[PDB]
Amino acid sequence: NTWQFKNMISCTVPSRSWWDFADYGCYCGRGGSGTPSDDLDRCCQTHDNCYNEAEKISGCNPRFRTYSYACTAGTLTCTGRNNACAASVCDCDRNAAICFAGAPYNDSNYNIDLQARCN
Amino acid sequence: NTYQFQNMIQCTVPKRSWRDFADYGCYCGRGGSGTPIDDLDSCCQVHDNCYNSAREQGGCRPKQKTYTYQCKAGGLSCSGANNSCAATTCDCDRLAAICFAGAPYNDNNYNIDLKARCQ
Ligand SMILES: [Zn+2]
Repeated sequence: NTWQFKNMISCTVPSRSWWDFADYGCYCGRGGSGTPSDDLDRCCQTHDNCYNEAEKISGCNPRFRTYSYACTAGTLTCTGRNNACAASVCDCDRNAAICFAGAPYNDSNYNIDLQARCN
Repeated sequence: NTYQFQNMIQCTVPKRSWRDFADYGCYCGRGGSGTPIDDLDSCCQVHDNCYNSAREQGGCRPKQKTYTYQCKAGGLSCSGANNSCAATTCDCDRLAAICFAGAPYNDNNYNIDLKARCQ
């Protein structure tokens, strides 16, 4: 559930919006390519690999799967009531939000020319 | 798959590298949200939706799925020897590629600030 992923980012990095990560580096946003260019972006790359793995599960649609989780005072917890797919996806997003709140945000990396930077 | 879809774009839009459609408007290349900004960006929206409809099929992943197609004289054709999934994702790419050839390309709509333009 792409939406739940947005809430997580806010739960760990309230000073920003997912938009700040919607077009950052080579891997954040959606499709990746080239060298991460940044720790923060490296986080996004891992997030993709995670989804690629989660997609091996039968009929698992990471983007649309609604999972069960909790954000309490900045802490993210994937709950137990999820099944194989929801559990895997929830974990990916959960790990990304933490990786996000741990990495510095380089404004000069927002909106770069993927053509001359991610080849 | 992408290399196939990318090769389709090279077929109907030889004067332009596929990289030009990797970050155009609010829907081309990236995941997409908000309102299209031109006919081209709109083509990408339709492509997005087409792919999401191709997910309704068991074990069908447009991005990774390989299909059979031909590019000749600029005219794309999806072969009849394609299963349900391949046949649909191919058709998606075919229509997208054709739409790219007719839609005008606006440089002002390439690598735009999503946060301020999409919503
Ligand atoms: Zn951009």
